[PDB]
Amino acid sequence: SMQAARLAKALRELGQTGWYWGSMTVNEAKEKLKEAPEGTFLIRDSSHSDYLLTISVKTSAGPTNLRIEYQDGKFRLDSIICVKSKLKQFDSVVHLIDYYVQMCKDKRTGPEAPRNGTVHLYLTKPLYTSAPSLQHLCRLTINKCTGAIWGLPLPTRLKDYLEEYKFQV
Amino acid sequence: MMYVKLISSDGHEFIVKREHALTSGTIKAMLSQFTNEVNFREIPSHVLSKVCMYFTYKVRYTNSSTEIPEFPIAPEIALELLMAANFLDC
Amino acid sequence: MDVFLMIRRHKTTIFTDAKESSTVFELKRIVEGILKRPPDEQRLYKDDQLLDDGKTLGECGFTSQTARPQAPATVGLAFRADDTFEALCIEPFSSPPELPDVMK
Ligand SMILES: O=C(Cc1ccc(F)cc1)N[C@@H](Cc1ccc(OP(=O)(O)O)cc1)C(=O)NCc1ccc(F)cc1
Repeated sequence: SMQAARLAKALRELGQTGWYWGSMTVNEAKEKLKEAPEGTFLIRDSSHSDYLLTISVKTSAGPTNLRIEYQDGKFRLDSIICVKSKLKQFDSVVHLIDYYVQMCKDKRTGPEAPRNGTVHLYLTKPLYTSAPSLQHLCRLTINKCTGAIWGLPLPTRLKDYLEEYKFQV
Repeated sequence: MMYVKLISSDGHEFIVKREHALTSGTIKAMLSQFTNEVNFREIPSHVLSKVCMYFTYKVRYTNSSTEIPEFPIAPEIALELLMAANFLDC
Repeated sequence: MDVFLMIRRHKTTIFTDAKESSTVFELKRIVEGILKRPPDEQRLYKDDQLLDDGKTLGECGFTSQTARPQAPATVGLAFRADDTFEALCIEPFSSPPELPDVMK
């Protein structure tokens, strides 16, 4: 199905991030984020039978954890948190993360929690498991400069590579 | 043998630890052909110097025992650096 | 603890690392192993300032915060030519091209 192909792609993208920690317990995440600056985050497999993935993020009070729901081909933040209409849905889980990082980068949301009960997620920098390839680091840099990769003065082989991962994080 | 010399298109000579240069799949195939010297006739020094910093950073930060910091890349070099990185397989 | 450096002279650039508690003299011992010139034929510099051989790299200002693997600090090198030391001379790297309009 096209649903299955979109989920396979989402997991491929996840393997390119360099900040997907796979099998990692909630306590191992807690230890890994303990000394990190506020907003440092990672993604890992959830321990919960009903969820694939969980975000672990440093807050000023310590690391906390937020599950990601997948339902009918769409990812969104765990809906026990807020009404689902306020939790944007994405075909791609890296896209989901990129959206929330960019909201903070653009200072549309900050570290202070909102006062009307809308979603509070302060993300700054990912915690890498390992240094990514230089090619991927260039890719991130180009993505932060433009979305119009098919006009770049690059060979088509390298545009294909940029097209595989258009995120800024 | 401990170090290797990488030469840019504009004549700059970069001396780097051999283990570090082996970060590049392309350099690795050349040494592990030819001397302990590789000439890059199409990579200029403002790019090759950055590639060498990436070698240092990749070797240092394979483990995550230390928080991995950001590797800075000026937008003005990113297109050439992407091509060099692709050529070098790193 | 660890500092990451580029030792630069004319169009030579050595990528190497040392400890914050390493001495300038120990740095010249690195240079001698690579470039085959003894320490008494070397002068090392931070910017325009001659570094005293007996100082640690931290005492000269090379700290882990300012000499990182992804942004190494630059140490200038000048050799002794017979009686006289050469002027410090570091050749610049090439200049990057202008950005395409889409990425400005
Ligand atoms: O974080 C914690 C406390 C905790 C911290 C460190 C630690 F070592 C163990 C527990 N409690 C979570 C639930 C939770 C737990 C475990 C998990 O991991 P999983 O079972 O592996 O999926 C997933 C979720 C929670 O109260 N969140 C509310 C919330 C809402 C909005 C927001 F933006 C961020 C957070």
